[PDB]
Amino acid sequence: AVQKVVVHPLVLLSVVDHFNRIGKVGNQKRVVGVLLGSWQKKVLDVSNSFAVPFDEDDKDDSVWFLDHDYLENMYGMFKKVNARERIVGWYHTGPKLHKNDIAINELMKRYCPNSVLVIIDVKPKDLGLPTEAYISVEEVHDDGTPTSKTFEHVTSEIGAEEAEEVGVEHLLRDIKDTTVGTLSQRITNQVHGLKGLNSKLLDIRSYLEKVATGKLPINHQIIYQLQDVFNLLPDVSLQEFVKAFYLKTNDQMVVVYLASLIRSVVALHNLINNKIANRDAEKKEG
Amino acid sequence: LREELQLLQEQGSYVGEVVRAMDKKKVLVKVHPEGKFVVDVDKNIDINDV
Amino acid sequence: AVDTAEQVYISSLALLKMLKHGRAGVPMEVMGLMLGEFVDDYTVRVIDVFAMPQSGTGVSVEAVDPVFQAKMLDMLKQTGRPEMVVGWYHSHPGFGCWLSGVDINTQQSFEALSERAVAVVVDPIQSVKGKVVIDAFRLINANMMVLGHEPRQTTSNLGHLNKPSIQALIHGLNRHYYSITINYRKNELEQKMLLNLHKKSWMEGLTLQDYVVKEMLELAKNYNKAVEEEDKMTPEQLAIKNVGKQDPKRHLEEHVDVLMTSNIVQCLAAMLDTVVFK
Amino acid sequence: EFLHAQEEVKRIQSIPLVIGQFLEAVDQNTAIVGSTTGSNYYVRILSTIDRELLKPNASVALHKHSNALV
Amino acid sequence: TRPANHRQLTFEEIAKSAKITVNEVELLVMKALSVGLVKGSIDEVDKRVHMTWVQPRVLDLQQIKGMKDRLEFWCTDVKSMEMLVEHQAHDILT
Amino acid sequence: THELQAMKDKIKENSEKIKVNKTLPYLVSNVIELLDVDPNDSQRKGKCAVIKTSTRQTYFLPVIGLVDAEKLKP
Amino acid sequence: TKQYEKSENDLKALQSVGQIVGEVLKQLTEEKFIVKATNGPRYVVGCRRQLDKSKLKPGTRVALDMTTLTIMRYLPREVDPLVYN
Ligand SMILES: [Zn+2]
Repeated sequence: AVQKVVVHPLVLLSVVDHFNRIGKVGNQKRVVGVLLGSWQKKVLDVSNSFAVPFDEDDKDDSVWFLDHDYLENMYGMFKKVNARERIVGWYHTGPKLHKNDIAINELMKRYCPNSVLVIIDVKPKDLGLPTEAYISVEEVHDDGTPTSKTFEHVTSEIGAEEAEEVGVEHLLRDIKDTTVGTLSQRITNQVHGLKGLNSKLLDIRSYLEKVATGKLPINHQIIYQLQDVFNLLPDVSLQEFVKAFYLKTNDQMVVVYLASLIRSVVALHNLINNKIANRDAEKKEG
Repeated sequence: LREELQLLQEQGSYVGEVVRAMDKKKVLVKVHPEGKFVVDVDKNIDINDV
Repeated sequence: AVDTAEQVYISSLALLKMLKHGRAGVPMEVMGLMLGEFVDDYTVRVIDVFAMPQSGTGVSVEAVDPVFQAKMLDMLKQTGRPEMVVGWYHSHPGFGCWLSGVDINTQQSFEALSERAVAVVVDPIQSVKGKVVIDAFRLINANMMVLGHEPRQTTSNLGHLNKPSIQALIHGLNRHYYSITINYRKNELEQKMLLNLHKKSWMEGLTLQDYVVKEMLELAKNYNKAVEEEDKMTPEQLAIKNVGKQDPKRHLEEHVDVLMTSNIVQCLAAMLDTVVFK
Repeated sequence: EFLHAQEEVKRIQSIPLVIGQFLEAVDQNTAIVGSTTGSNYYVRILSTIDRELLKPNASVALHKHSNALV
Repeated sequence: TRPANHRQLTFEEIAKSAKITVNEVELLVMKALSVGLVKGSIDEVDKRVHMTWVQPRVLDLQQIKGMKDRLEFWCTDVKSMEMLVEHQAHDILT
Repeated sequence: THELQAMKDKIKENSEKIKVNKTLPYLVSNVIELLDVDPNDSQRKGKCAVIKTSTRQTYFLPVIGLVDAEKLKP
Repeated sequence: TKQYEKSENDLKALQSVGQIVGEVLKQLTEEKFIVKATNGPRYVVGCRRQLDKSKLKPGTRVALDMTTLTIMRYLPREVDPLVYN
């Protein structure tokens, strides 16, 4: 089915500019629209879309209305300008979904065999790569529940396209690019420890929280099964590197040698050619 | 150079060949693959200088 | 009568549909329609841009369907903001995006339908990132030949718009037309996330996932050795001796700074061992 | 800001291009060059290396539009 | 159970809990290679079995307590020295 | 079952777009029989053919659309 | 009667413009492939992400795009007197 999806910044702003529509006029709920996808392969891609008037009552938390007259004719408007472009599902800005979303997806399954909902974020905050992707399947359950429809998380990645970077990448203008080789890798090292060890601390605190309350999730079993894959080496004090110690510096072997050897020749290029060219102009000027 | 490349960008700067000069202010210009075209002033190169 | 310098306020939502509908029609030229509101004489805003069907037989004035707009405007009523139509635009991917014979024919047709109907052109090929590209123009009345041809006031944006002068045929089309300046009203709410969403997904995909390595060092030490001896023969060519060869010649750059960054890469890449671990 | 401008000219002209045949160098920074069709055009050469890659006669890739020497 | 490694394991320790003869430790550890619970290659010179990967099973209340001891320890030891790398080296970033 | 007429209008308007495709070709082509299916790399299947021109160019377009490949030999 | 909607939607995919064909010559790098069109001009162009390693080939005909001149799909080359034979 659908493994991964690709969300462009263009369709994302089509959710954001509609937040300026219902934001100034109010009132409740959020931005909800129909998503126009493009399927050239198992990987899913999204280019454009169209926002539809949508409302969801609170009380009455399960009440939702799509507009099919706006869904029908405008599709033919977009089908005429773009033939390959078609609706792959719907979307919304969340941030957190509600149980009623089982009815929104099941109603539009007449248009598409599988509708993929995209939860986006209008204001970026935390903790990382934004928005979200969900796919609608039926896993039933191990406990004996009736057949259950639960949206499974789909990995989402942003992507670019030709001619769309004209105004987009121009308006920012404030970023330093890239710069690969100096600050690019070392900044992420401070981030991969930050973002890596905070979700670590966040999850281990939730694992302790599972003992107190919140059982189920049992999970099961993905919690500890994937944790033990991390446990191939812990690493614990100290590092158990007795076999990897003499190999450690052995990886630093070529790195230090190429450093000292080339820098000595780079110095021979820097020192010699400078003193030559400097002694030339200096003493011959006066 | 980027501004100079723009002047050479659109169709590219070609090399013409003048077979003869005319008294009508137009100068015959021949492209190697193509035929013999013609163009008028051209105020940089004078008519008698062609 | 009285004419003042006009300024185009564009929305980031309008700029996307410009190049995206333009990329869909590539290579061929499309015909669109501009959507927005007229605030006053000296400023004009385009708050939206919608897609229009491409013409495979060539652009014609009949490509714009009036009942297509009546249903589109009806869809804007149920939408949050139902703003009135303003003007038209067309992409020109195949060339330097100049107004063609069809572009002027739809001018007098649309300028009778709407007041301004500012002509907007765009091309993908001119640049990639750091150039606005696009285009803007407005038809000046040819019957004004009896009156003066030289408005407007506020020469600031007029002189900056006259430069670079964009080749020749564009200024050759300045007959019957005049350009118009384009500025960006602040999108910084979304423009802050536009830089954030782009760089967060462009840094190692999580910023984690990327941390070709030693195999590229064997390729690097080839560029740190084999490229060195060929570049260090030239200082021997600097000694003539002396002096029968044309001087000065500077062979220092750019490979010396490449070897600098090459060792900066491998040393900070070796730090990945001591960073991730302890 | 200058290194950012250096990254620009490094990309440009990138792709695509057209194959052509270099004829001769008339002066500095610009030379006449023929295309695959054998069209001799007046083209500004790329400003990085004007010497060892110019050659008396060589097959050079020219830009699709400008037919630029890079 | 153990944090190890302590990866390569001698035959006497396996022959203790499994109470198997030394001649049958061959079929013991090598059959699990076909089962898929461990891919470890055996070192037959000193007869010390070398484990690779691991097979997780179930969980226990003490396993969560053993996890929290050895999990956050990798978090707090790295984040400690991680700020040390950010301490001095940040001056060259700017 | 009354959606026919509204659906019959778009086939004539698309044929009206074929009627602007009727007027008018400056190009005449020669036909080449071809069968092409490319596995990726979910699956894209179909058939394509090769197209010549009177200007000596040779183009590439999927199998027509309208008249199918049942007729005829190139 | 939905076959009409199916037939017209297939004709909507026919709005996609046709490409041009050419013969591969050599390859300078991965981002530049020498290709000779049937007319005789030779271009070095990039490529898209839908192709595979079998697209390159030792001098076999390919289909160049009409914009960036990129290759879409490859087909076996024949001048086709033989079917007439
Ligand atoms: Zn046009």
